[PDB]
Amino acid sequence: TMTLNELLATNPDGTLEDIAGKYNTSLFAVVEALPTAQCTLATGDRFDQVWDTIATWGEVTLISHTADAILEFKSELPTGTHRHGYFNLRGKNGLSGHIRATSCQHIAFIERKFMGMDTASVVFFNANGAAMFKIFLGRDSHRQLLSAQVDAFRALASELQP
Amino acid sequence: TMTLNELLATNPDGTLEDIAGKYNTSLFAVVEALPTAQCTLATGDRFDQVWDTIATWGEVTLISHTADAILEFKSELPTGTHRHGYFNLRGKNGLSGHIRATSCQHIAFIERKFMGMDTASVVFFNANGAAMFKIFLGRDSHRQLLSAQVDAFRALASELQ
Repeated sequence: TMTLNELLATNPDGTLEDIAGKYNTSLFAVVEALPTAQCTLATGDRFDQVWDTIATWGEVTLISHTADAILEFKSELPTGTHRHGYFNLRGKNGLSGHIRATSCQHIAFIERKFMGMDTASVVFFNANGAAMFKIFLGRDSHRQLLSAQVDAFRALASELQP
Repeated sequence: TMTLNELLATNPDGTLEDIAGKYNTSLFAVVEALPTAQCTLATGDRFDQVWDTIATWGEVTLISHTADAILEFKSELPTGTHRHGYFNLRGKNGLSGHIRATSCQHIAFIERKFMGMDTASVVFFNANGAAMFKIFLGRDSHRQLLSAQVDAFRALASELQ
């Protein structure tokens, strides 16, 4: 039987969600098993540092991904303030909301191919190992990932490492 | 102490999610106990009619609401196409995605208050009674429910039931 670790090393290009299902485990379990060349993990405790930074990267795509609905929204990440246990967003581009402070337990910076194209995402996980939401970098006129975002993304991932 | 039904009768103005939490049940169970004056129910098979009707109301707020986060996307609803087991949305105003419309078993039209402020929403439910997503009506310069949408809201609800 092919192990989760062996499967991920073959670099599958489908959704990690389907791999989690194939192995009857959480999305975090799958991400935690990715080759380190494709993934850098951080604790949920760095949430504010991470969010504030991405909020300076220009337009990104925030996605809510569940079995019943995948919702995607392209815009500059709004900044926010904490109050009553929630991180409240103040958006001016169509994206707003409230993120529960104690919910994020893990953060992952993933660089992998999807449908044959290079992708870079920051995934926020709750205690159950499910993705609360994901943030994907945008592309340029060459259909390549925005170089300025890739550099900031890798820089942030790096400083979150010991 | 109060039962779910007793509480709902006093017209609470917090989130229905908080109430589902207190009574450790599903959001749908809570909506089912709402007074008919505040809630109109429909089945999942009315999904297309509802989505296409709302997609002509102008800007609305599509919301993903879970125990960990409330994400709100303001825009006019994009056009949806059924294909590969999903209702796929086209890119517009920044909102896109894929919805498992068939998984929708119930649709609720709720008119209630949240923190002294009137709200009108359309909730789409899972078989498990969870909200797949919600749609809240838009508001004026100084935040009033668009009467144009409220009128169309109440009309679509009655038309369905």
